[PDB]
Order: sequence, then structure tokens, then C-alpha cells
Amino acid sequence: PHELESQFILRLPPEYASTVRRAVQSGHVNLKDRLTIELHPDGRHGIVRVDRVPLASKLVDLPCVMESLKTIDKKTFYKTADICQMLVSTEKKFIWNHGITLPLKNVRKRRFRKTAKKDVEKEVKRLLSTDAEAVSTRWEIIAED
Amino acid sequence: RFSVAEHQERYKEECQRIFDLQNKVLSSTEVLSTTASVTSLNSSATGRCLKIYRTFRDEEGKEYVRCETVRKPAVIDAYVRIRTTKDEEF
Repeated sequence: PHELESQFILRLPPEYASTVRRAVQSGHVNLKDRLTIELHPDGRHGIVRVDRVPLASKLVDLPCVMESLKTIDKKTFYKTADICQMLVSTEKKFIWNHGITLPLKNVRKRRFRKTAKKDVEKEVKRLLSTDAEAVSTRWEIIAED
Repeated sequence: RFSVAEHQERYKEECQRIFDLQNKVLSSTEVLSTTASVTSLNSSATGRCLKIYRTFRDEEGKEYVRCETVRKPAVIDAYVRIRTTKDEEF
């Protein structure tokens, strides 16, 4: 079978980003030893090790949706993947408010409609599971208590 | 007031202005500074919370009762909707 590739964005500190950029544009496999990525079983925490120097990482959710688009002739572009996550290196904490481009900053606070995002229903499932053990149930209006 | 041209003209001008504003916002390389004010809904229209006393049996012999109060109006809506459905599901 085929599994859709999972692309994300890695943001590094600027000096470490310059060393990683120079090593990527060089193209040797020396970069492979220099740059490693360890993702912790939290799922939202990691180490990125640049030149064997550990950096602390968080995998965050991006407010917009990006899409990688490949081309062969620079006139027709084929969508390859959807990007929604970024492993910035240096819950509410795992949500990024700003977008990657300069015009999009705090797109979540200002340029987003506040219809809703998501949590409430997982709590409902847990509540129904707890309800299953009930013989006498008591529920009321409740005021300023 | 002459919809024939008044409605068509005003709607077209509004659409063009919206398109121009969207293009300008997209084209800005201006850096913005690092939740916007919104109306805060009450705990539902009725301003009520959902409670649930409930009986179970512990190991050996016991009959403890748990009263649990749900103050999340989102959990409320989804919870009640199943009962009302299961009440009609008989």
C-alpha cells in the first residue's frame, strides 16, 4: 500500500539555523551525523541535536494550513502533503498563534473568525461512561452557589 | 433605489473593494507584533449547570452514591441529547 508522507516544519535558533542551512546546501552525508531528531513519548516534546549540541523542542499546531506543491515545469503544481505542525527549537502551550509568513502574525487572535476550534466531547464520552453506573440520579438548575 | 442598476452597481463596487483589501492584506510584508475581544456566552440560555447523583456497588458489600456536577455547557448539550434520544429510542 501507499502511506501519505508526513511533512512538518523545523524552526531552529538563528545561528544553528545558519549552520544547518550551510550543511544542507553543501550536500554531504556529514550533515546526517551532525543533525539528529529525538521525539519524546509525550508527542509534543523533543530534542534536536545540531552538531551534537542538544536543543529543546516543542511540536506545535499551526493556525493556518500549508500545502507543499511540487512542480516540474513551474507552471503546473501538484499538491504533495498538508503541513500543520512545527518543531520549534530553542494543550494551549502546543498551539502556535502566529503564522509562518510575515503578513500572518497572531492570525488566530485577529484574522480568524471565532466560530470555535474544539475536548468538550471527549469529556462527554467520559461522563456517559461514568453515568452507566447509576440507579438514582439527581440534577438541578443551580444559581449563585 | 433603482435596483436595476443601484443594486448591481453597489454590490459590484463592494465586491471589488473587498477583493482589493484581501490582496493588500496578503501582500503585506509588514511585521505584526506578537484572544481578540468576543461576546462571552452565559452557561447556556437558561444559565444552568448539569448535576448527576448515581449509585454503584463496591467490592465485598457497599452501596456508595456519587454526585457529579458538570459546569461545561458543551458537555451538557452532548450529554442530554443522548438521553433525550435514548428516551425516544425505547
